[PDB]
Amino acid sequence: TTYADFIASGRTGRRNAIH
Amino acid sequence: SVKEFLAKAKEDFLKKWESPAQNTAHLDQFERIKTLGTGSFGRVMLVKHKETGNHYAMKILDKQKVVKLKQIEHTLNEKRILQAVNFPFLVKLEFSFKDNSNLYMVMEYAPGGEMFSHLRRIGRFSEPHARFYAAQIVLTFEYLHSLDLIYRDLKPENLMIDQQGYIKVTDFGFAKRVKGRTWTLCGTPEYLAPEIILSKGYNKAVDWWALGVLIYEMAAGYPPFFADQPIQIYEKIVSGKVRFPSHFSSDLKDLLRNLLQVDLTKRFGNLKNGVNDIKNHKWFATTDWIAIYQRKVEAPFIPGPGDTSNFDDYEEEEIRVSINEKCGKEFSEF
Ligand SMILES: Cc1ccc(C[C@H](N)CNc2nnc(-c3ccc4[nH]ncc4c3)s2)cc1
Repeated sequence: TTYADFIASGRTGRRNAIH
Repeated sequence: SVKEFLAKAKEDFLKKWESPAQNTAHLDQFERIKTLGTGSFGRVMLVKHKETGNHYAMKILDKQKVVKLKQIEHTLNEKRILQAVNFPFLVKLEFSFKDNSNLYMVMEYAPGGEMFSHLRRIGRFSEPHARFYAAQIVLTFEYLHSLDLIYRDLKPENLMIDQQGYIKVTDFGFAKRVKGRTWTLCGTPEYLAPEIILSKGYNKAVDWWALGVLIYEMAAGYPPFFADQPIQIYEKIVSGKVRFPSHFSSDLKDLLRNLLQVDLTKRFGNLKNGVNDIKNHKWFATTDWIAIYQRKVEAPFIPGPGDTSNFDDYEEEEIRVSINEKCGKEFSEF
């Protein structure tokens, strides 16, 4: 499932601005 | 009229931009109660005023770290913008001061916590719930953009929820005053507009793209473009291919297709009619814009004082103040 793919991506926690 | 509203907003903004207050308080007036967040950006703590007993969210920045990370300009600019703007959904700066080692921005505390945690905990927000938040962002951007301010960092992580369940936008370190184009590569991966990623001169329309990303995530529970790392995320973003959960309404999908539009000549919020194309869109047909601004809409969800039950836990670390002043000239205007 798309949701499953999201989890698998591993970026489910708070995201930082790029630097 | 709304136009007339924006009119006065600009005057008050220009007025306050010239005049920024310095050291309106001191650290000894506050009792630290809990670290609400920490990271590269620094850390925000819940503090209690020793005289009134009122609570605030204090952002602490290590001066040597800010220099090291080359965020002097951004740091001074956030303070400056914060004290100069005034809108119901923009957090307020109430006190600011600095000592030998740190810089402090004491702002309104949002008891409800981070929209991010509630979104992850609940899974996804119903369309009406998503619409209630979205409406607030639309009005906030309408306001900011009228002042030629581009936010540039929209995401659940920066949206706090207050005691009435309404949103308080935080973190203006990337916001910039710009009339036309600007070129700095900045923001958060999942929320970057294609033009930003493509290193092109972009405009305030990147905030509208971001709004689309926000609504999608709120409603789906995950962002429209994801991958293991930024590089791969950028590939998907520029390709512009988006797929919507089957539970997404026809109206919501239409709105998103117009928000997550690579073609800047077609992206909503960037056309001749401006924010009106968004406000008048089918998905917002039932939205009472005036009532939202006036905070007369009962929030769909509403997470004593000093309570931090809505924030995550972080190990409490010392607030070290050095004996020698550090980076005095760099932050003289703070
Ligand atoms: C807890 C938290 C919230 C957001 C983040 C992500 C953010 N990009 C980091 N920078 C920030 N700047 N001002 C912030 C701020 C201002 C007034 C407030 N009142 N109540 C809470 C709160 C937070 S936070 C991290 C931790």
